[PDB]
Amino acid sequence: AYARTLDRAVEYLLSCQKDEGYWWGPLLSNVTMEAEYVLLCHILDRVDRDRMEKIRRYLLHEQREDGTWALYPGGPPDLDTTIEAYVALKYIGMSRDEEPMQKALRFIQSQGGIESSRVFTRMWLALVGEYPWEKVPMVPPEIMFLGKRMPLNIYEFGSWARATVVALSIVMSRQPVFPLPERARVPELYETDVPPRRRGAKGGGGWIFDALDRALHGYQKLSVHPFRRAAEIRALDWLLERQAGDGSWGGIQPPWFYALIALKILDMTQHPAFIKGWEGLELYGVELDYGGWMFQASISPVWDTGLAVLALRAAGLPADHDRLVKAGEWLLDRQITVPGDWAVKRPNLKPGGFAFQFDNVYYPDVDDTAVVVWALNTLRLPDERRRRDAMTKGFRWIVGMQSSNGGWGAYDVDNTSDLPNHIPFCDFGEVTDPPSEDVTAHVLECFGSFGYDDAWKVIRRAVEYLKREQKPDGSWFGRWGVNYLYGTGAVVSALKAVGIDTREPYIQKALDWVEQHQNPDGGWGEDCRSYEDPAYAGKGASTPSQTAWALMALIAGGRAESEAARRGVQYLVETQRPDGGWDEPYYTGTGFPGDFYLGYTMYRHVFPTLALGRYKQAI
Amino acid sequence: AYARTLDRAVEYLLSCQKDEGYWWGPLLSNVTMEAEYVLLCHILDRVDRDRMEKIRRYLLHEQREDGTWALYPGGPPDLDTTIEAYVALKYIGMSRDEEPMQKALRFIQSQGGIESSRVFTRMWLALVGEYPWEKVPMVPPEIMFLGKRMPLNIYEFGSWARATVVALSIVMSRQPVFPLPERARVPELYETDVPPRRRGAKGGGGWIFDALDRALHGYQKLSVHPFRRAAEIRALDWLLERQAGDGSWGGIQPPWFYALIALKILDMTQHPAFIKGWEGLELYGVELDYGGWMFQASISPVWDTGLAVLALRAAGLPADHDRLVKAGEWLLDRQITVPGDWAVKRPNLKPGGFAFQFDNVYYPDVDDTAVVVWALNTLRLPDERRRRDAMTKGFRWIVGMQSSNGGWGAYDVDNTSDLPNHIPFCDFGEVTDPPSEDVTAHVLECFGSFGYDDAWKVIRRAVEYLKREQKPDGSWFGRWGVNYLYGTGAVVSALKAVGIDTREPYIQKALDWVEQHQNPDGGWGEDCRSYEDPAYAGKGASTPSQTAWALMALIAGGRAESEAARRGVQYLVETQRPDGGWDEPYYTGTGFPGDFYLGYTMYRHVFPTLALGRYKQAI
Ligand SMILES: C=CCN(C)CCCCCCOc1ccc(-c2nsc3cc(Br)ccc23)cc1
Ligand SMILES: C=CCN(C)CCCCCCOc1ccc(-c2nsc3cc(Br)ccc23)cc1
Ligand SMILES: CCCCCCCCOCCOCCOCCOCCO
Ligand SMILES: CCCCCCCCOCCOCCOCCOCCO
Repeated sequence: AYARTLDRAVEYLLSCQKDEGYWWGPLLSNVTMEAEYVLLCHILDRVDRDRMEKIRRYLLHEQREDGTWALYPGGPPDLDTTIEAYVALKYIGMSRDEEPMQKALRFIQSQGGIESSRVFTRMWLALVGEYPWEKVPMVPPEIMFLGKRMPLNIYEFGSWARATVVALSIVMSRQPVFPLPERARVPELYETDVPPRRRGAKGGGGWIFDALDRALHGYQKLSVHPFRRAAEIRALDWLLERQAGDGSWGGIQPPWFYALIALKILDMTQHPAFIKGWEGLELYGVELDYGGWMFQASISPVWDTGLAVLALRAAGLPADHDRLVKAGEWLLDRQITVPGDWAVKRPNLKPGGFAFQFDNVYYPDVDDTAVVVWALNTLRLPDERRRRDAMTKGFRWIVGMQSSNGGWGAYDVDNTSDLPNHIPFCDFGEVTDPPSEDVTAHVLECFGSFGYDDAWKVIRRAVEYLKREQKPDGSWFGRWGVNYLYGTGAVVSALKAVGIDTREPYIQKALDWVEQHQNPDGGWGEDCRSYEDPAYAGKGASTPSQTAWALMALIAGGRAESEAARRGVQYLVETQRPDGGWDEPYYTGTGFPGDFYLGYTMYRHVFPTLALGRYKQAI
Repeated sequence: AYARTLDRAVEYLLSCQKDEGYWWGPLLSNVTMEAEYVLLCHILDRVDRDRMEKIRRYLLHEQREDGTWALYPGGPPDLDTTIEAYVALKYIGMSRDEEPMQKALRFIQSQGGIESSRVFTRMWLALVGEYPWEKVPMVPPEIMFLGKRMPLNIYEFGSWARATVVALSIVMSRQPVFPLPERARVPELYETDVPPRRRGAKGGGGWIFDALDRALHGYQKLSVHPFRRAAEIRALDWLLERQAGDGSWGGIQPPWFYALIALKILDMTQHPAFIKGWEGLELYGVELDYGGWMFQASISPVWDTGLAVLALRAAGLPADHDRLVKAGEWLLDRQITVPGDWAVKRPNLKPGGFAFQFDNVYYPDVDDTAVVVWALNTLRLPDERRRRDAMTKGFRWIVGMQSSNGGWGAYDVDNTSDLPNHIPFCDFGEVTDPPSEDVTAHVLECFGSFGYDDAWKVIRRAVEYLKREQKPDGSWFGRWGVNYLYGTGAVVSALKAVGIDTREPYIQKALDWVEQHQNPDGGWGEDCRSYEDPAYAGKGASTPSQTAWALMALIAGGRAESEAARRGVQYLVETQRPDGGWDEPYYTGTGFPGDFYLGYTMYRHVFPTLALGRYKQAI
């Protein structure tokens, strides 16, 4: 039955593979990337009229009937996203009258306008002079003086926020303004009666930071700030030391863009770092068929390659299939052998992890490292001592990265501080990188492949962690993927691999929860709204990936031969396209719960393949 | 008569011009560049068999009958240069038996072998493990802590030594060893009876530094050096901040090579600065027609372009000659607008100088700046406000750069400390950058073109400087060009331009000195030996450039219609080639008096043209 569905899915993956041997699907997010890119170009005085065009097309193409833009497809109109898109389009050259602008503008106003937007949106507008710099939370370069062990030192922030903070402190120190030509100034963002419904800091704001901010805005007013040049230079140097190979910073949009502006501020456009940083941008860009251009929030070659391999293997292809071997070889050249920012908490730990992007040595993450190492462990490569060696370094690093509670974060160890989550500036997404169920799960299944089990103390501490984190209804939160189906799917698949007994209560209680949210059409789905409203947990239009996930949990928990299980497999078999792939107009990936979602282009092909390979395995 | 000679020279220069509008002749030095490059490649594990070949041919081609290598052509065998060339060749794959090796080896031994070589030579050999690291003068990264105003702080060293010192402190801090394969180890450099005739520090070594060094080598022995990681990172950061546009450091061979090794030491080969640093090298390389490859100690596009323009103008071509305008345009895009290391002594001075290389913004030099600004002053470009403006910035910068004694240095102000010239490490060439007669002269003639004169206090302070620096026999030392003919030529040409009266005593006393050293064949010449033995002052085989220089002094001093003058003009008219150029198998450029000489490939064509244009001018 499904066999053909599977052989067709395989043939498709293999065709999607690149020459070098890796897989790489585009990462989808929202228009703030392109919108900011446009403003970035304006700031750097590097506007390509041709690019603007492809961008206007993209922006419009993404706008909805109501004239708004959301974070995920089929999501509520988002104010911030729409404001930035609005400003972007007006700059590119669109009359504030035209249908699109008008509809959007009304929505912006019906919300309290500019004043109801996140800090970043006001800060970007601040940069082009459409908003007072003094109404923007302040982050001083002096932050660079806080030692390793001090509240709010840059190492208490998550890897992603850290770099952004540093780059920003330089910018907010100079508070520069790059005026927009008159034709694009957007005062009409203030023209509203609705009261500003301002979003506060993540975990609530102590009157302390509130005061401290005001203090900092005052200190900014002075005519002489002692030791500030030093603080700046200490930040510029922090930046220069970490610039990634592709010229980015952390391989993510934010710090990259800010670091570039910061360098512009410091009159270093003639410097290598800037040139390389500016040039690197193109690699993240994407030409869309309908004539548009989009910029990726980040790139996922390694991650894609890793999963693709695991999929194709669990699906059939021999451990030495020349096509997989090509990938295995590629993955080895990716391993990172130098110290990163994690070393600040594990100085005696030898490097051996992998990153998400192509070249980003200072930020390997536990999630990738585990998937890659695990993937390798399922291949038969020529240089068997290199494969055997890589795995060990990777394995040991993961082990050494395990946090206190027994789980694993993504980039750092015990990056569980809470202080940063309260400062004014941080009102968007996560700011710290504490252990998560999904990452911890992947780590467990990775070890599991090697044979390790519940006897080893490391695994136990982890399992205890997952047990304590389980949700009342037996589900598990999905930190880096939408959502409860993603996490529950991971956890169960893992626990089954580390020896745990699937017949246990909590395991069963989870399995049940899965069967219970099966959509009528056979498959499962879970809308991104499940991060905001608990009523959506498990609910949503069925998607190939989310179906595959719930399907893995069922297969892992022994319920392979089940109604729900048979039903799910059917769904994937029917919904499959003639070429072998699958479609998925929804996002199933999570950047920050409730604030930023991603669309992993390969998920729709890889996971269904992996799940089918596991079904065919359980028979 | 000479007219055709001149018209021919013009046609030639115009043909040598590049499309972009600039002139750029290769800079010649000695084989330590290529020899070190080979060792550098070995260290970085990046050996291109094909390149090694082109280098072996080059090394061998440059070797002389006696089997040695000198600093300048027709110069005394140099021990250091030969040792390094010897080690280079043996590495590339040459038997220690072969004719060239044997002859060279014997010379090496008849000198006391390895032990009689400059610090660098022993340090390079130290790097590949053919010499104890503890016998090499030490330079600690801690040197990075000395504040702006403290004996031996990195800003008391000349721009060229500064960068080298910083890069090195990282290297000498780790004292790494990159073993040579056995087939190339060179113990035979010790096999000698002759006593080691060691060269001491430039200005003599106080027993203090001698002890201090011993101290440092001891402190090196310890198991814990507090604040050393910080010292290194302060050095590493200093380098990252200053890397040049082309990927070099200072646009000179030394710091560039060491900075690269330093980065490799810190495991930063995956970093942008390294990559760009490594790739940049090719631009300095040169394919030789006989199948060899040489590496330029530095590049001189700006310098060449500037003089070429001044030559072609003083020779005839209209100020708006489309071909010159192309150059003028190019020269404007070269002006540097950011702060460099000079700003540490002139923080309130606005940037507006030019560099020697293509892209090297942190190190504009006074010499180039003056020639360029002046060259521009003689042109009629389309954007007349840009030209008018640039000159202004440049003019002002030069002025603001003038040192205490009234003269100008090359890169810094009052970089006249003496302490650095005594430490053990510095036993090769200049270590500081004090004012010089030649630079000061060029500056004067620069202003002169603008109409300024002896009335303005600036000019006076300078002239007084020159007056006090004049030599007993009425000659002026040549700091950046071989030698007394170069300086005297500059000085007089200048003084004549700033209004001074040529009929004065010291002026005449100089002019005479010129006529008195005119070789029988009609032209003038001055061997590089004139830096070592005062007997050679003004003496040496006649060259087109050196003739043009003495010829300029004479034309400036009113002695245009003179026997010596007529005679000289004749020489240039005869020695001229059919194509229009001139040959010059000798070096007429100075890197460091007595230690490093350069061959400015364009001098032979440009100066003769300039001198002839000035003769035809005085009639
Ligand atoms: C399935 C999980 C596998 N892991 C291994 C993925 C690694 C992390 C996510 C990949 C990179 O994506 C990001 C893009 C942007 C950000 C960001 N930082 S700060 C920030 C601010 C705003 Br506003 C919007 C976005 C960001 C973070 C991750
Ligand atoms: C004609 C004068 C115009 N001026 C405007 C020229 C600017 C100075 C010379 C151009 C660059 O040439 C150099 C090459 C190498 C060095 C060097 N530094 S440290 C060093 C050590 C050793 Br050993 C050998 C060479 C060096 C310096 C200058
Ligand atoms: C200059 C010191 C070299 C020794 C490096 C060990 C330092 C321990 O790493 C601490 C973690 O900080 C992150 C570093 O990686 C970023 C680039 O810094 C490069 C030079 O060390
Ligand atoms: C980050 C401080 C920016 C203010 C610059 C003025 C500093 C004075 O210059 C001192 C001279 O040091 C050389 C600097 O130029 C090299 C690169 O540093 C870049 C950012 O300043």
